[PDB]
Amino acid sequence: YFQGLMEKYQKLEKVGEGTYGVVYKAKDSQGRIVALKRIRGIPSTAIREISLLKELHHPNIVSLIDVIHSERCLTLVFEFMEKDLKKVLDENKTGLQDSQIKIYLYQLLRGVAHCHQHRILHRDLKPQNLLINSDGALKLADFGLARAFGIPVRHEVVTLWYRAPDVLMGSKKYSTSVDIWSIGCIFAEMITGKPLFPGVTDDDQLPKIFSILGTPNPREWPQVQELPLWKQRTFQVFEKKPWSSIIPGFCQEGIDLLSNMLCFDPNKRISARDAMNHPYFKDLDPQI
Ligand SMILES: Nc1ncnc2c1ncn2[C@@H]1O[C@H](COP(=O)(O)OP(=O)(O)O)[C@@H](O)[C@H]1O
Ligand SMILES: [Mg+2]
Ligand SMILES: [Mg+2]
Repeated sequence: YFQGLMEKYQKLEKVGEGTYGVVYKAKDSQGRIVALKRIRGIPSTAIREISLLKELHHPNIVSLIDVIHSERCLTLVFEFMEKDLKKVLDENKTGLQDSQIKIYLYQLLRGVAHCHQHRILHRDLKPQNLLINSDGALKLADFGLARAFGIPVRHEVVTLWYRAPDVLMGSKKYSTSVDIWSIGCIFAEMITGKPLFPGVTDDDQLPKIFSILGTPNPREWPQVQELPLWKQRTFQVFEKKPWSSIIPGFCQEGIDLLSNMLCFDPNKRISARDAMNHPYFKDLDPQI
């Protein structure tokens, strides 16, 4: 049993795990099911997370309903979600059904557009941080690395598989573009069931991106040369693999949308809102 500011919660089964604690299923005194994310320098990270979550009230963003403070641990109380996208991809090793890719991508874009409109960047979008409930609603979660505009950035070993090439090259500037890259990586992962850029080491990351989309050309994107790592490193020059080989047989409008998400120049990359209005979503009800 745990006492919050809003209600009392009865601990049930462990429904997840994490770097600083365990996520459990839980029950309200009145019966309503919830999630308890237990958090063990670390209290500052949890405080940031709560403050950002309290600014983000949207159907496509995991709802924070309460906080339990204990000398030992900070417990976040969320609406319950049955699964996550990593778990969904594990059951579909060769990709998802086309209608589902379309549903999940639209909701992922809508949640991110809400973030961006509220001047917050997620910065850690990946299938395990994309929660899916018992009704198929996709919601953003884990705002642990989120960045509010104008607030300075303040370390855990995480995957660089969804990180934008300019960020991996040392860019530190605030850009909504960093999230759209991750969305592109996720979009491609939902098509094949496999990660688009799974570099073997943190060092292999940029050569892995470049091996698929080509090595960026400074005449096309002049600002590459201005980036820190581009100055202190030499990269093997690659030609872009055709989309016909990356995502074989996927619809033309989906390939066009993906290509606008995965372009190197952050100033040319499609925004979350413009991507929602792309011909690829023509048939989809926006009121989902
Ligand atoms: N609202 C929720 N409902 C159910 N399970 C959840 C919920 N939030 C998180 N989880 C589960 O536990 C993991 C929680 O870790 P997360 O929220 O991403 O924190 P972290 O990765 O920082 O430790 C998730 O990836 C998921 O498997
Ligand atoms: Mg996480
Ligand atoms: Mg965390």
